Amino acid sequence: MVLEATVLVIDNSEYSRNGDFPRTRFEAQIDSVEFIFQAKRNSNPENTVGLISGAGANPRVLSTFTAEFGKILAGLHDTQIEGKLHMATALQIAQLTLKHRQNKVQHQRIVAFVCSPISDSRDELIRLAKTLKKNNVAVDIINFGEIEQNTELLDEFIAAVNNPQEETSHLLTVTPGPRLLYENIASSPIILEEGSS
Amino acid sequence: MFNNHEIDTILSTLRMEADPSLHPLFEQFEKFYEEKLWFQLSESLTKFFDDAKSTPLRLRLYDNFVSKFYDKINQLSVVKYLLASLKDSKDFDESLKYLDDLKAQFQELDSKKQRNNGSKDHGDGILLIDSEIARTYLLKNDLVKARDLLDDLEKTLDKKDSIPLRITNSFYSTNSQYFKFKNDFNSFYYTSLLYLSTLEPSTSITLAERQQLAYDLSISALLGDKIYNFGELLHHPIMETIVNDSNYDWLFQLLNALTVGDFDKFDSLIKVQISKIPILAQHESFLRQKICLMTLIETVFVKNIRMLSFEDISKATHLPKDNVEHLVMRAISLGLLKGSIDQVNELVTISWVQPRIISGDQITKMKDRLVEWNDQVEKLGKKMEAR
Repeated sequence: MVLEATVLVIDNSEYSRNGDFPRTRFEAQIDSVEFIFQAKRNSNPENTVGLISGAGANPRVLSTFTAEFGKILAGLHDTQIEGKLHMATALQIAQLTLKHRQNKVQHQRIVAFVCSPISDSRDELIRLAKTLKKNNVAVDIINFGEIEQNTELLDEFIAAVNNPQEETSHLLTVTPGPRLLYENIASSPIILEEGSS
Repeated sequence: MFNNHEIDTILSTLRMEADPSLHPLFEQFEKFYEEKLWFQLSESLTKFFDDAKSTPLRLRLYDNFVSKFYDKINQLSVVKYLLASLKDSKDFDESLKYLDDLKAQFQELDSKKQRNNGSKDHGDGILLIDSEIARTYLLKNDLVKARDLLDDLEKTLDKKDSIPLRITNSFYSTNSQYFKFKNDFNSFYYTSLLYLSTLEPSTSITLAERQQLAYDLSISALLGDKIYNFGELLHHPIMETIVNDSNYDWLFQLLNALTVGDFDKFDSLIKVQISKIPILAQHESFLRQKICLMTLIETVFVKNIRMLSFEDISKATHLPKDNVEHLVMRAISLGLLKGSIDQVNELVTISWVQPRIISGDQITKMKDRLVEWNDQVEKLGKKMEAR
């Protein structure tokens, strides 16, 4: 749509290591990154997309903002699929990552895929949402099968940052019906009105 | 029970979009035999909770069914079962066929990088199968073919490794039974000590494997002359993980037997079913010589004088003067002490080597030593500024 920075977070936990998708979803999540990357890259000739994996490997910085997928794909194969998903320390380090962009006038946006419920407390998410609201940080939450075996722990995070769709606080849920991988984000307001799909 | 058609069905419905490996006819044979809680073979998350407690012995057909897993997930837990799980069944005959079917980097390496072998749960067999072949010939054939496969494991572990300990579990597992049949109990204790460090986090943390592992440490630490005698037992929680009965009592009574030094206690503590080994026959007198020697060092020490004599050593160990210059000399050559014994002038000059770990009494005493050193330097330092 417009010029903005997107920070992607991959989910690696005990549920991702177990049976998830017939293509070995950890490899399909790599394709899920390719789906949103090709959509945002074709929208504007200059774009900044970061990669941060905080699930089970402790908070780390893999690759910085770049317009090429060469170094992004190679770094995902060397990660670990074990551990647990921690979104408490993953979202806090992503706020400082937003300052890595060149022009500060770009819109701050964070797109995170959550395939498993987090074990961390929800008290840290209350003060984190109020801080991201002052800086106008677009929050994109993709929940895959999280609302079935557990409640929504990120609902309190969205309630404090709650804003109309013209700014931030976008909460989405993956349709349980079987469909193609790139089609799940097509109907959802993620790759809509972009260069490709 | 119904846990096959309930837990595995929910995880194959909401999570799994397609179910190539889920069929009602394949899982029907599982419930047809075992109707209890513990199953034989399963998939998804249920298979990780299952163990060898029920002794399914169905994993030979489970490996051939892994070809159906390819349409579901990659090869991860296939190595955790089969050759790794046959150690509880103890079959070295039919297990030889699966050794040549996999080997290393043939069927397990296609699209997936190295998970570091069969260490824990997920992985692809590379160094684990080669380690178990040596273990296969360890309990059946001689130890010549077993050590040949352990040479490439020691060089690879020291070359390629990571921050945590994973391969060391399977590496020290073969060496656990390798040094048990040998006559060296000093290297056997060092092997079982590092192997116990990986037992607490994972890999059968139940007390069943902890009581069996303590049988190896109790024999090695008693015969081991390397680091003290009972010193390493009180530090690490070894005896705290076992019980006081069923032939575990002689380990707890060893603390008071070595501390007091009564020779009559060692006769009733160790019966003929143990001491019959020639190793302990030579080490029977080696237990009281090292403790009483280190005790006399701290007793006579005042300021600069560590000096001993023959009467202090002979009366403490109840040994003749001929063994004072012999048994003590052996401990000096092993790096325990530095100074030597003078036979002519009847003086024993011993230096300080052993750091004497776990003391706590000298902490309050050495506190005033630093104050005394800081005052003497400060007193001489003020005179440097004046003149």
